[PDB]
This record gives sequence, structure tokens and C-alpha cells, in this order.
Amino acid sequence: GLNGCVETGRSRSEVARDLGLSYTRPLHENEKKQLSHQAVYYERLAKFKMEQPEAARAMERERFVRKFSGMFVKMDIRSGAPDFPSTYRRLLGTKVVRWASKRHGPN
Amino acid sequence: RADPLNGGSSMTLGSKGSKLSPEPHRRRMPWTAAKEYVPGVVLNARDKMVLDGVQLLDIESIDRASQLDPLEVLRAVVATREYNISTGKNIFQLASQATYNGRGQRFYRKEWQEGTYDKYVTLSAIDFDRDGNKGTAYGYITFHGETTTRPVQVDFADVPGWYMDFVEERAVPFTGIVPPPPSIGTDVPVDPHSYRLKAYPYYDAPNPPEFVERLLKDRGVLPDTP
Amino acid sequence: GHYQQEAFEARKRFEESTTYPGPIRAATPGDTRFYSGSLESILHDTDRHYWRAVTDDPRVQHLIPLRIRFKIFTWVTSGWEQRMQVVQIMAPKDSTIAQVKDLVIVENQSPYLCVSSFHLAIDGKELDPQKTLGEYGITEQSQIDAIEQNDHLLHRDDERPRDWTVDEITAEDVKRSPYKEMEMQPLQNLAPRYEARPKGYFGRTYYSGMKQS
Amino acid sequence: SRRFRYNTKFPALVSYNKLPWEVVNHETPQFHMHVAPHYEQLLTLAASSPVPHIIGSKHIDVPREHRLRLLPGMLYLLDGDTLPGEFTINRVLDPTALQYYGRLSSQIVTVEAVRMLVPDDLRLLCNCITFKGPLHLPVAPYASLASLRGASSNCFTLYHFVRPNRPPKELQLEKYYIHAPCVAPLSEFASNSDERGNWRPRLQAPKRTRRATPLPAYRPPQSYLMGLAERLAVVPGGCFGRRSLMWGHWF
Amino acid sequence: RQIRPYYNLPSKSEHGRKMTGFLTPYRHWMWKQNELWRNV
Amino acid sequence: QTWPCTATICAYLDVCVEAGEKTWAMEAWNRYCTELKFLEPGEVDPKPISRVPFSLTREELLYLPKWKKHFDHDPNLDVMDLNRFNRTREVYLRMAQVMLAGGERNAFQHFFTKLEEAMLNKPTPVPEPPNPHLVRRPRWAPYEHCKSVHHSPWRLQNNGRALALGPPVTIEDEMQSRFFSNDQFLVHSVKEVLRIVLQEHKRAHPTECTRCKTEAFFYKTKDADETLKFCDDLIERLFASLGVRLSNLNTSSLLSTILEVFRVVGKESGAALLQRANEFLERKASLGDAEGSRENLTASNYLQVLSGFADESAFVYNTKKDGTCQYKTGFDPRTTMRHLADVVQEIAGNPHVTWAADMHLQVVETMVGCGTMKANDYFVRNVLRQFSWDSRFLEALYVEYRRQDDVDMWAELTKRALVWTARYNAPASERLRRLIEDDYDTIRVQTRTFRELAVFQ
Amino acid sequence: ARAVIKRRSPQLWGAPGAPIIRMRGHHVVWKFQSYDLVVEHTHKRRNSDIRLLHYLGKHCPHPQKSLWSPDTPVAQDRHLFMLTTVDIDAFKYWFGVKRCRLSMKPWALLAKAGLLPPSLTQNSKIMPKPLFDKESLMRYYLANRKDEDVMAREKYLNYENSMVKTEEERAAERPVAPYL
Amino acid sequence: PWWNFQTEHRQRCVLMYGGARTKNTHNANHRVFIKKYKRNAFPNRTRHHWAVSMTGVLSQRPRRMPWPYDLTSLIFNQPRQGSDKIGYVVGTSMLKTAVVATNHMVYYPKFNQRVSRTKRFFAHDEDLACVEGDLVHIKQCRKISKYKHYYVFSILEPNVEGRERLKLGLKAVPPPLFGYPVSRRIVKLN
Amino acid sequence: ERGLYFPINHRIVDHRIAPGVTVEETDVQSRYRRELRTNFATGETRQTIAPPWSARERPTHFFSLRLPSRNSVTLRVKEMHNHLLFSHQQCAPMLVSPTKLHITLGVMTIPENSREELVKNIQQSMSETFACVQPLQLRFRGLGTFDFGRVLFIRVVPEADFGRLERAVCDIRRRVGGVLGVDLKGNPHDSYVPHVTVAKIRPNQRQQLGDTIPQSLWADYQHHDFGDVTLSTVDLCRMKGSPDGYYHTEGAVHLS
RNA sequence: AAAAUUUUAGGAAUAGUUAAUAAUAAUUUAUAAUUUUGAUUAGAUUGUUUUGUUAAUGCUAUUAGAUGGGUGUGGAAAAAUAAAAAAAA
Ligand SMILES: [Mg+2]
Ligand SMILES: [Mg+2]
Ligand SMILES: [Mg+2]
Ligand SMILES: [Mg+2]
Repeated sequence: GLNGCVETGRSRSEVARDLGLSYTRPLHENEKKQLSHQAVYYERLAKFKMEQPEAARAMERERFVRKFSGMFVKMDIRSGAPDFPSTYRRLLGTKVVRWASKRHGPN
Repeated sequence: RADPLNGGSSMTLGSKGSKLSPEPHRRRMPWTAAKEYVPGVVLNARDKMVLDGVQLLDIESIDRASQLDPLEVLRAVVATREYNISTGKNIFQLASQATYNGRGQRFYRKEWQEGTYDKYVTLSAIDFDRDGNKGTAYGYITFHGETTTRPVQVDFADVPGWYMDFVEERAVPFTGIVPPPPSIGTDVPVDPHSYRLKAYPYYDAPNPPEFVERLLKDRGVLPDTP
Repeated sequence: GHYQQEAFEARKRFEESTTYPGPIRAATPGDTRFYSGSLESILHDTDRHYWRAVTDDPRVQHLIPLRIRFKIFTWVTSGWEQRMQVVQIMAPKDSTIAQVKDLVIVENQSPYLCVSSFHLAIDGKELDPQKTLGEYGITEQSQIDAIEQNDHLLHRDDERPRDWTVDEITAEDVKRSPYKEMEMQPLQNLAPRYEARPKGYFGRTYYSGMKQS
Repeated sequence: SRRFRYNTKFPALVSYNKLPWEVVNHETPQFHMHVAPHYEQLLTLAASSPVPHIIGSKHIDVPREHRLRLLPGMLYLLDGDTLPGEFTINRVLDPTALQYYGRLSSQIVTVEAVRMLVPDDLRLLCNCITFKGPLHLPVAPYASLASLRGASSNCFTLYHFVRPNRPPKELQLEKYYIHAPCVAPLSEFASNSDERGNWRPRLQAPKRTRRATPLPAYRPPQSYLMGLAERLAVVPGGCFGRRSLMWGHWF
Repeated sequence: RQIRPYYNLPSKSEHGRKMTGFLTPYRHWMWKQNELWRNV
Repeated sequence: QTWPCTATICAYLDVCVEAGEKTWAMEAWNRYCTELKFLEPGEVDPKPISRVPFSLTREELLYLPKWKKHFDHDPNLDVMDLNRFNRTREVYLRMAQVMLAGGERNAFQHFFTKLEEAMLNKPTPVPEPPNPHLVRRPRWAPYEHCKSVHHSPWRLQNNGRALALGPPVTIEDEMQSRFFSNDQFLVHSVKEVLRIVLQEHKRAHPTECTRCKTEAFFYKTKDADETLKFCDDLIERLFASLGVRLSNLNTSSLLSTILEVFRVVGKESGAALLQRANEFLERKASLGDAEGSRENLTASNYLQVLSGFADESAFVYNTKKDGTCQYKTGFDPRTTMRHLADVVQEIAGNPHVTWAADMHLQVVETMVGCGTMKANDYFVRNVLRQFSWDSRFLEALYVEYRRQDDVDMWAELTKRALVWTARYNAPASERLRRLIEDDYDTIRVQTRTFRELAVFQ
Repeated sequence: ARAVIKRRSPQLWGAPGAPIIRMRGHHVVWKFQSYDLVVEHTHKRRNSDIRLLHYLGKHCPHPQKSLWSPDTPVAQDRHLFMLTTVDIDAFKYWFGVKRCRLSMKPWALLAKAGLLPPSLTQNSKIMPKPLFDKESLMRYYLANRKDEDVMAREKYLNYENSMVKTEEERAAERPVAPYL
Repeated sequence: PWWNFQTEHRQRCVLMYGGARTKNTHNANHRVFIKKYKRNAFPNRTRHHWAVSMTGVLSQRPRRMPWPYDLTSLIFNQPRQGSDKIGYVVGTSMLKTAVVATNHMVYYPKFNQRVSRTKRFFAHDEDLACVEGDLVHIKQCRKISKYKHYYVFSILEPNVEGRERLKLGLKAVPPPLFGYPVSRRIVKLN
Repeated sequence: ERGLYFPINHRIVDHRIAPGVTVEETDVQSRYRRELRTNFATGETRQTIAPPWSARERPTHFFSLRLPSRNSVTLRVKEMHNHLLFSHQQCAPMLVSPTKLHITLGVMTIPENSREELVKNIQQSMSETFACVQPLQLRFRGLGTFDFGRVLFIRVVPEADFGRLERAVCDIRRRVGGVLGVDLKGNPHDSYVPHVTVAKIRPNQRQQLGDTIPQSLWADYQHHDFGDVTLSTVDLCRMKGSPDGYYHTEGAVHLS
């Protein structure tokens, strides 16, 4: 389970998955806690939308109308730039005031 | 796309046509579909020189000081009717005058009956809106002895190019149901004496001699002296 | 169609196999989350993001991706439109239609859908909330509609929402409902900013399946 | 134009450019516009070969409970005039709506009446069409309609149950487009008919001393025309046909 | 371009173009002729 | 150097048969499919997929040369596992067909015997599921926004949601050949062999099996008798090998193929076909020991019957004598039309038989040949509006029109029929168009476009 | 679809449009001027190279004396020469398979070369454009029309596959004794 | 014609025979620096600009160009450059994210010699196999989050030591004693 | 505004819908990241899957590594039980008694007629397989699910003597199912996933308990460490809960 | 969607911020991300076939052209003078 599949292109996490093996380093408290908090998102959500449809519907109104407000509605190469401040640095001083720096990550 | 002109042949841009297909060329704009249209500008364009020397009053001018002699009003009305037929007759102007609102009668526009072109409309039913001269008109198209299976909104009913002829035979009361006329190939056995086909799918008309004269006298084959 | 019964037949005749060893999961790969392209594409479970020339053993589907269609009223800026919106769940094979309704109710993110009680129906016929997908022959290819309480009242002007084009929206209803969230009185950034389709889009008669002229 | 692959452009939840879903309103004329030309095909089928659920007897009876999981989609023909239990009756006298039954009434059984029925709860529907007299189609002996008195008491009715404000799909008429022949024109040569000996063949084409009478001389149209119908992509009449063949348009 | 001659159906309007393309049957016939040639 | 899998071998052997070159099939056989086996009681199933798929241990990755690590998807790697479903019986069948095609009895006898024996005494192999990359998959769509069959109000447009025009050609209504039981496949194989006999007869005598191009169409070829002998011996061999088992499986396709052989090769009138089929079904009802209740002839069989009547009355048209027509010697229109009539009665009686455009075409043609002059009526009632049709119809029908009394009827009926072609989306063919053109002096009907003519000159 | 149309250089149907074969050169004193046959899109940008599918050749519109060939007493050959380099495989590819468009001047060239019949725009103003009527044409057509199958075979060999297999090469390619 | 002398020129419009059609860009311009600031106050904390700056990238002297000939292209056949990288895992503070340090090569053609530079990547490993100090194989893939285009394809060398260190409850590797350099003097006693 | 305009996690195309649909006709919504949520996250595990015919019949006997007294495993599982029951006492019927803990090395169907011949033969071949293998020290940490979340178990980490186990198992697999034809629920050329089954939902229970063990219970123990254990004893067992307070044992082999 | 190539004599911290969850979170969870292998601001500068000199590893040029959003039209924003692109006979 340490090697990826060359022709398949699936990673080592994959072929390990398929052989039904787990190589997972021992975890500290951070990771166990984050993970355990993540697993349950759907139970929590299910219980929420069943038991309390109103609060849910309010928040949904927010999201829905929000999609129509805002900066971009359209998802194109511009909107869909994974890094906006980096690919357009030439906007950063004058036009675009959101970002103070062109680089927040490795690349 | 669907149905080109001369297949794809690209040797010129005009070689294609003025439209590439009958279908809308962008799917986001449906109305670009190829119809048969009519010169709306000229055929609305009603003459305001018939309204000269008249004194029309208005709808909401009802005032006692406002209106005029009954004689004046009469000639005004006549000048207004003369204003509305001033180009040709709208369908709802023909149909209100016929019995049963002209259900069953065959409404043909002028150009549909001349040249090799042969077409008319068997009127199924009519809606007058509060205003006459406008409305909705449904019916069966009949084209070269071929007829529609179901009724259709009659297009350009509001454009004043329409003629028809009142026959008691075709009249239907509002009780019954206007039948679609027979398509001469199928429901009625075809006959030559009752109906002869003007033009058929591969046919076309012979050359008229004076057009030919004009074109040769143009291209400069047949001379022309001032 | 052809594929459905070809594959069903194949499954059925593969289960009646007397002698089979079983597959070797070393030879039967899963699917990758890692492939070129920006977009994440979800496929059939019998299909893969790599090229696999060999046909795999027919398996029975233990999660069936049902689609459930709703009617919605969209604000198109010349007035209201009625169009179609699907919800897509993954419903365990043997699940009860009651439970399917519940899945649906949990999986919609539109505030405009599940407001009152609704019944699932196929080709107009209501379904028993009591019984299984197995009995009604629901294959994931099946067309499943969803019928709300007030939906047979829509032909009137009441239940069908009132557009500020033709109707008064009053200080009563400015504080309630889609009317509130919409912000009718125009702002500088122009408000939620909905989609618009003009009046003359379809001509004088609206969109039809049958050509009306 | 072809339909594009997928929408990656706009959020799904908001759905953006969407052809409106067509709904059939029973209050208006448009309803009948959809349902009528179907009926005729349906009746035509009934005139030739048998279909199982078309002919039935003594209406139908179901509980309040199972009412909507059984009825909707149901279409059946009864002999007499009896209106279904628990339906408010609406007469269709409006001319426009009536108009669509034209083809069905002239070239099939004449339509005596049309009825829109709505139940107590308003959530169902019945379209009820009463025909008078015998068909103007011939009816075959082994056919479904041969089991009925109203054809071949001259009135009989077609009943169609449906839900309101639904797309013109889930009224189920398209399962009926099975096409069976009318065997009436060949019934003449069957061993059963006694007029089969009064038939005589034309094997050879008869000797022709004439030509077809030449068509009336062509008068070129005098008014203004919209230009080539070819280059404008107008089908020959604006009616039917291919845009490559320009026959019968002005020239 | 599409040639609009002077004897095309004139439109009287102050809100738009002065001449609509609409044809004298002669012009239509003529057009058909020239077109046939180009088809060749 | 790609090793063809079994499927590929099938395909190439199909090309071999259709080409009738035995030579190709022998080399192909000898090289690749030799060791191909059948499935026996001990043998197991679809074999599981056994290939590893290709990976690299870190030492393989680091120490090997570059080419050793280069995987292009290469067949020959998966060939073993493409063949895991055992399609062998298909290969043997094709091979029989070829050895017959190239006219060699011994080899054919060998293959067919092996196949037969194994089909009787060995278990039915599990068929492969539909290949994802050939036949694709039905992705989910709502059919809501659709053109609503009556869309154009001149005609019936077909639609994605339902098919309202009726089938253009009759389909056999049998699942793909690999899903069959072993016995069923035996039957299928006989029908296959017959079909190849037919095809070979049409490659030998192309003139005589074309309808009515030459009077040669009306008379049995020599060597047809020996052929039919072969067919008879074959079928009786099928009834000899398979016992009562035959009572449980579909004979429909087989029957239709036999009937089509005795319609084409030996020439039997419609009555003879209907008789043959009834005697056959009697035989199959009797061999199974039961109360009878025979299956009725399915739609395809009746299609062969009807095309039988159409062969019966057929005419070589416009001899160079300017003589009207030549006919089958010993032709009676009365009797023919009698039998056709009560046969159509028979069909339309049976509720489970679907009607197609081709069956109607055989009928219409039988009318035209018989000088019935009811052809028009039948066509317009039962076909025109309700089917998507060929122009072959209009060809037979023009022949009909030509024989009417006065000329104006001819002209007007023909013109009207062209309008039919323009309304109904039938692109009137060049055969028909020529048939009309030939009479131009008489009827004055122009068939060509303006454009087409100019360009032509 | 531009809000404010670029007014001077209009085109049909948006960008980049069809592939088209154009003749173009930078403008200079007539003495040195050359042209380029270029397959490129319909909508050009600032520099012609951004959309350039292929380069079909140089064309020089100066009649030249042939000093390459030895001076020849044959009359014809001492007419001046016009020099053009055609790339004919990219031409037949782009025009044939890819279905190009054509400006007029390139068309005239390709006509002088025997690749295309002369253009629409080459007019001896001596003759007029022809007249037409359907029934005379029809008489001529009824007079001469070839057989159906001859014509179908023509359309076969011209449009579809040309190279075919005669009996002999079949007989030559079929396997011999040990596998036969 | 670039090979013709200054005085040999006749026409400027064409090449008479062949050769290259060249544009003379004027390389010797005496371009100059403008001094807009006092040497005392320059408006930047780290770096100061006192002369003309050389402005290219790969036009930039002395030339340093991409070299795809190092170890990585030696072991792998890459469909696209950088589709494969071998590296060491440095840090896992992010769930399912392995940071990887990796070397690539640069070539100075002036000196005819190579240098290795180093670069960090974020790799997506589902399931958290990686420990700090593993030698991993890494691949280019679907954009996963803002910065992660690589996923952990295979562990070449695991950290046996580090894993054992983890099992016992201690961190995989001791945290570095000093952080980044400073320009200050930190006086912190006992 | 707090991040990317279109979050990359939200960019999803569904190719199992249809080419024309989502552009024009209708838009399809789903929560697509429940489905994408992976095998590590859900806690699923791919066990050797049975052929259909073998899938029909109940298993009878299995191979088991027997856990000694004084385990780290048993202790920590007991602590886990206490914690679980204090959280939710609905688990109570799911949980396996700490007395019944064992490692499952493979599962098998033995017909009741040939029973004696097969137990003798198996036991013999088994004793031959493990003759050379000395005791195994294996590591247990992490949880996983079989049968759609119906069976909840403790994984065996391949960090230790596990390697040997896999060869060992793969030997009996090729003997027991390969040599004398026996129904191993899988293919004898494939290796079984060894596991310690902790909680379980049987067919009879499934009505009152529910169709899947809710992951909220074992979420926090999903990666928990149960420790190392050395194992000298292999068993072949028929399944009965009654007889010893442990499974009825038809055979044994000592690793030494 | 990425990978490589990236200037300033004397050099310090940067920030709507990383990763997981998900069509969540102006207060989800976490021991987070960029930097001395030279970052971010700031100066200069139109990026990876174009020149000049030279016997030559060099030195010395290369124009121009993509500057955010706010009823989001359109296949694609490239959409507000400044062509030298024949733009549906
Ligand atoms: Mg980036
Ligand atoms: Mg700046
Ligand atoms: Mg196109
Ligand atoms: Mg702006």
C-alpha cells in the first residue's frame, strides 16, 4: 500500500483503500478532534433540517439571494482564478482594494 | 444547419443565403426563425390626408362646449372609416361584417392568390378585444389544395391586406364547430375539373416576355434609344 | 431501453452462476479523485477516470441516485416564470418512499421548494408512503415528479405570486416572503439583481411544445 | 445550434437560463389544443384493433384514499351519459375551446358535447366528450369499438381523468399511437364478399391519343414581394416543405 | 451588400429607414436569373 | 502485432463471410483462434479478471531503464481478460458460415458438428454485460422540453419522448445473440447458415434476385433445387438433434429465414409460404407433447409472406417494344388478390402483430401488380399520414396512376403525389423522378429543380 | 456583438470566423511589392500572424523577363513571366477537408494555375450573362441524360474512394498453402 | 540587408535575394538613470535603487535558463514538465496536506554550469500516511484547493524512526531551535 | 468575501446526468460532497466480496487468532464500551461482549454432511501451514466498517509482524479453498482483511436498531489506539455464542 | 489547472489572510500560510524564436499587446475616435 498505480493513476491512498489496508500515522489531539468534528456534519445537518425547517429556510434565503448579489455571478477565467491577487497584481494598488499583497501562499 | 440552400456551398458569402437555416441560428433567440412576413410600415401608414377638413373629437372629450353638429359628427365618422380602410382591409374589419363573424369563410391576402402562389385561411373562430381592428384569429391554412390538421393562430391578422368572399354555404353558427376543409389529395378523391394544381414541388413558371425584354434592354442586348 | 434490459439480463444470469470464484480486488480498481483538469466530474460507478478496456462484473447498485422534480417560480424581471428544478439524492436500494421524502427534504438548498407538505408521484399517480422502491420498479431512469399542497390552485391569481409589474405590493407584504428578500425598490448596486427575460422573447404567444402559428 | 455539454457557468441553485416548463391550464382554451388531436388518433386506433383499458363498463369506483394513485391518467369509454360521482359540472360553450375538436368531429364521430368536471377538493379533473351517432370511420368486427352500442342510444362518451396544472406529458395520450390498418378497402376481395367477381383488372396502360390540357397561361404577380423565399429561408408556402425547392411561391 | 434599388417599395417613415427591401416582381425574376448563373 | 481478442475475431470473421473469402478466415483461424475452448461442467464461469494492473515497487522505479517503466495502454496485456466471458461458440459459428461461403462441405460439416455437439452437451456460458465503450449508457434526462408530437401542424413528427410514426422496418424482437441459451443458439446457428446460403445465392445470381429488373426474376435457377435440398436436410437435422426441448424456445427468426429462402431461392407464391409456415408450426406444436395452442406467426414471418405475394405479381416495366409490361407466366390477379385479402384479414385479426412501413409496401405493391386500382385508397388510408415512408411507395403508385382512364387524372394524381412528397418529408428519389420524366411528352410534369437543370446543361 | 462596432473593418458572423485564403502584403512603393497567400481566420488582429493557419506562398505581381532560361527563339516563351509559389497540399487540405473561403484575387491566381476554375468576378464584358427558361433546359435534359448507375459510379469515384481493388490483387493477397 | 555596409545601401524596402529580414533595434542608446530621492531617505526598508535596472526575465544577464535534465527527468518520463517530483515531507500541520521540499535545475550557459534550486509544494494525501521526513513521489493533478495541485503518489521511503516517535506520543521531529533571522539583538536571560 | 469567489470545493459537474440538460431544460442540485466523501473519512473498508452463489449461504466456521488474557486490546475496548454506553445506551444490543473478542482471519461455509472429513483435513493442513511461524505481535489502532456500516471493527495495522500474517493467511487460503474445494466466502487467490469485530447489527436486530450504525458513536474512537498484542494461538471455530462463554472451537494450532 | 526562467550596492517581516470540512461558517474546526534558499510594501521595467559588436563561452538591444466589479448581453468581454480585414445580389 505504499505505491501508486502507474496505469490507473490512482495514488497510494487509493490502492491502499482497495486492498483494504490503512497506513495512517498515529494522530495527536488536533487531528483526531478536527476529523471527529468533520465526520458528523451530515447527522447534524439532517437533524437540523428535519427538526427546525424555519431557521434553515432563513439561512437558505441568505445564500440564494447572496448568489445574485456580490462581485461575480458568472464563473469565467477571471472569476475562476484560484489566486486572484496573484494573477492580477496589476490591479492591486489602484482598482482592487481587497488585497494588500500579491502573494499569500507558496504559489 | 438543418436545411441549407444548395447544400453547403461556400464559394461566396451570399452563396449561402440571407439566412443559413429556417431555424433560429442562436438558440437563445427563438424569434429569429424564418417566417413569411409583410411590409408593416407601408401597410399600417394610414392616410392622414383623408382626415383633412374634419374636426375629430376625442374619447374623453365629452364636454358640452366641446362637441359639434350632428352633421359634423357624421362626416367625421365617415372620414374616420375612410381613414381605417385607407390602405386595405384588416381581418376583423372583414369578419365583423359577415354573419357569425365570418366563421368558415376563406380569408386570402392579396399576394397569396397571384403568381404560382396559392393560399388562404379557413377561419375557425375569432376574438374581438375591446378594440375592433385588432384581436386574435384562429383557423386552418390551405395551401395548394393541402390543408392543416388542426387550427392555428392566423398570422398578421392585424395588417390590412385581407380580402374574402361571403358564401352562405360555408357559414357556421356559434353552436356548431367549424370543420377543417378537405385536403384534396386525401379525404376527397382528386379530380382535375373541380381543382387543378397551379404549381407542384418541382414545377416553376415559364418566362414572361416583357421582363425578358426589360432585362435584355438593360444588360444592353436589345438596344434602347432616348 | 436496450442497455437497461441487456444489463439487467446479464446481472440476472451472472447471479445464477453455479461455479464462480469471486473477483480479486487487487485486479478490480476503484476510481481516482486525481486526474487532469480543473473540474471535479462525478461519473457512473461502472465508469472510471482512466481507460479500462476490460468489462467489469455486473454489480447491483446499493445507492440509487433518484431525481425528484419540482415546479418553481423564478423572477425573470418581466414577471414570473414557471420552470423545473431537480433535487438529486442517493437513496439506499431497499428504502421506503417515506424515507425518500425525508432524504429529499434534507437535501434541497432552495428556500422556495419544501415549504408545505408534498407527495411523490410517477406519471401523475401518487405513490404509497408505505412501500419500497422495489415494488414500483424505480430504476434511477424513472421520471419522478413532486406535487405540493397548493399546486392545483395555481391556475388562479391567488396562490401564484404577484409580480410588481401588474400588482400592488403593499407595506403588508414588503416585510414578508420572497417579496421582502427581493428588495423591489431599486438600490444603487441594484439589489439582488435577478435574471431578466424581455417581453418579446417568445413572440406574442408564450413558450409551447406545439407550434401555435 | 446544438445543446451545450454542461453548465459550469452559473450556480445551479439559482437556475438561470431555463426554458419555462410548459403547464396545461384547464380553465383556458389551450388545454383542449393539446388533448384533442390525441383523442382522434386514439379513437382511430379503437376503430381498427383492440386496446385493453379503452372499453369498460359501469364507470369506476375507488376509495377516497386511493383516488389519486389510481385515477390520474385513466381514459375509458362508456355507453351512456352518466357523469362521475362527486364532480361539479362545467359546460364548455366557449367557441374557441370548442374549435379544436373540429377534425375529430367532422372525420370521426360528431361531437355532441364537451364537459369539464372538477371534484369537491378541486385536485382532480375529468374531460368528458360525448359523441352522437355512428362513426364516419368504418369499424372492424374484432375491434374494441365493436363491443359498443353507441357505434355501428346513438350517444356514447369518452372519459379522461387528469391532474390540473401539470405538463402535457402526464396526461397519458402517447401510448396510444400504435397504428393498425383499416381493412375496409381490401374487404372487397376477401373470400367473404360476393362483389369480388364484379372486379376486373387493368394490367396494361390504355393507348393514349391525347396530351394533358396545358395549364392556364402564367400571369406574373403585380404587387410587391418580400424577395427570394430561397434566400430568406422561407419554406415554399411558409407552410411546409424544403427550402431548397421553391415551388409554388410566386414563381 | 444587398442592393436596394430606387423602385423598391418606398417606406414613408420619419422614425426609420427610407426604403424597405420589397420587390417589383420584375426585380425578383431578375434576381432569380442572376442567381441561377451563380449556381452554375 | 496486437493479439486479436475473441470479439475482434468475430468482427473480422463477419467481414470474411460477407466477402465470402474463405482464405482470409483460414489464416485468421490458424493464427489466433485454435486453442479456443468451450465451457464444460468443471470449467468456471466468466473467469475473474486476473491482471495486476501495472505498478512499480520503489526499486523497480529507481533502478530500471526508462523504457522498462513505459506503459502506453497496450493491448495484449488485457487480451487474456477480454476473453474471460467465452464467446467461442460465436467464432465456431462464423467459421461454419465461411467454410460454407467458400463452397467446401467437409470443413463446414466439421465446425457445425463440433458446435452442435457442444451446444447439446455443455452448459450455457454466462454472457458479458454491455460494453461501456461501444453501446454507451443511458444518461438521465427529463423529456419535458420536447417538440410535442403534433408540433408542425401539417404532419406527425417523431419525438424523443415517444415514437408516433410507427416502425419503418420490422425488427425481429430478439435479444442480442450472446444472451441465448445453448439450445436457442443452436437454432440461431441454423438460421444463420441459411441466411448465408441465401446471400451466396444472391452473389452468384444478382439479376434474378432483384425484384422485376429482368424477366429472369420469375423462374427458378438451376442449382436452386440442390440448394433447397441442403436447406431441408439441415432443418430436419435440427429436428433430429433437438428433441422436445424445441417446444420451449423462439423459432420466429428461424421460420422467417426459411420462408425467405423458399421465397427467394426456390420461388413460392404467398399461399405456398403461408402453408409452409403453418405446417412447420404444426410440427413444432406436435413434437412438444401438449394440448397444442400454437404460437401465431410473428410480424417478421408475415412480412416474408407478403413479400411473397409481391414477388408473385411483378412486372418488367417498359420493354423496348414500347409494350406495357411483362408478367409472370401463369399469373391470376383474382386468386392472388383473394389470398392477399384473407391474409391481411388474418394479420389484422391478431392483436400482437405490429405493423411497419415495409409490410404496407409489400401490400401496396401487390395491389399495383394486380391492377386493382385501389392502391391509392389503401395507401392514403393506412400509410400516408401515419408512417415515415420511402419513395418506393410512390414508385409503385405512379405505375398505378399511369393506367387510369383519362390523362388529366394521371397528371393531377401525380402532381398531387409530389405535393405529398413535399409535405411529408419524403425526399422523392431519383428512380421515381426518372419514371416521371420518361412520360414528359404525355403528362408535361417537370421533374427537376431550375438550378439542377441549368447546372446540368 | 461589440457595443460600439469597430466601424471601418466589418465582417460577417463574429470571431474568429471561418478559415479563408487571402492575399496580403505590407504596402510600399509599387516597384517592390509582394503578396502572400495565407490561410487564416476571418477576423484579423493588429498583426496578421496572431491568426494565421498556414502560409501558402509568395506572389510577385511584376512581369519578369526569364533570365533563368536560355534566350529562346520560341515566341510564346519570351512573353514576360509572373512568379508564384503555391503550397498545394495545405491548399487541398484547407480547401478540400477543412472547407475554406476565398477572396477574389487569390482565386484568379489559383485559376491561372489550374487548381480552380476561373472566378465569379472575371468578366469579359463582351458577352452578357445568360438567360434561362425551364422547359428548354428540360428538352435538352431529356435529350441527354446518362444512366442511373453510370452516374452513381461517377459520384462514387469522384467524391468517395478512387483507388479500388481489381480481381488480380485480391487473388494476389489471399493466403497460400500452409495457412490455406 | 544586415550584412551590407552603411554606404552600400540602396533600397530599404526588400531583400533582393534571401537571408534574414532584420530590424535594427538601436542597442546603444546611452540610457540613463534619473535620481529622484535623497540618499538618506529612500522609500523602501530593505532594498535601495540607485542605478538603471536590468529588466529582462531570461533576457536577463548573466542568463539563467530552465534545465530539464536533472535527476527527476532522469528517473521519470513526464507527460508535462513538473508532472512528477521527488522530495522530502516537511511538516504536516494541515489535515490531508503534506508539504514537500523539492529540487530543480538551472543552467548558466555563460559559465557552463548548473545549480540546484529548491521549492515547496502542497501535496494532497488522503488518509494521512505521511510523517515529516519521508521521501515521497508527488504528482500533478486536478486543482484541489487554492494552492494544492499535487498529490502524494507513492512513499518511496517512510520514516520508521519518526513513526515510532509518534506512537510513543512525541512529535515526529524536534522543533527547530531558532526561528528566522533578525536585525535586532534579543537580550533574554534565564 | 472571506475567500475564493467560487470555492474550489463547489466546482462540480455531474456526467451521470446528460449532455443537454443542465444548460437549458432544468438545473439539478444535490449535496454532492456526501458522495465524494472518501473511504478514509467514512470509515468504509473493502472486504473480499463474495460471488453471488456463495453470497446466498450463511457462514458456519471461521479462522480466528485467539487473544490471550491480559490484553491491551480487551482493556481499551472495555473503556470504549463504558464511554459509549454513557453517551448512548442504544448501543447496548450492538456491542459485542468483551469475552467474545477474537481476530477474524477468514470466514468459511462448511456443509454438514462431509463435516468430519473437512474439519480433520482443515486442522491438519492448518497445522502444516503454521508449523514454522513463531508468535505474532500485531498493532491495533483505528476503526472501520463492513456491510454498509452494519459491522464496526478494529483494524490490523500493517506496521508489524502483520506481513508474516498475510503470507500465512494466504497459504491456508490456497489450501483450504484451493486444494480441497471449500467455500471461502471469497476467491482463494485473494487475501482476507483481518479484523476485530467490535459492534455488529444482525438481520433480526435490524428492525429495532436501524439500518446502519450511526457514525456519531464511533467517530471519536475512529483513530484511537488499542495497542500491541502477541498471539500464539490459531483456532478454527463453529459459530455458537452459548457453549464456553466463547465460540465453540473445532480446532487449534499453537504458534511456537 | 500547473512546472521552470524574475530586476534594485550596502536587507525585514508580511496579511480579509493557509488546510480541512461544504454547493456552512460578517464568532465552523486546527499546534495554520508567506519570508534571510531574500519575502511583502517601495524604485525602475511591456515576460521566455527578433539587435549591435565579435574569431569566440560573452557583453549589448527587441516593439507592442489582456488594468476589477456594479440586470451579467454574447459561443467567447476583447464592447465608446484614431481601419486599410470587402462585411449575407
Ligand atoms: Mg495559483
Ligand atoms: Mg502599486
Ligand atoms: Mg454550425
Ligand atoms: Mg464599470
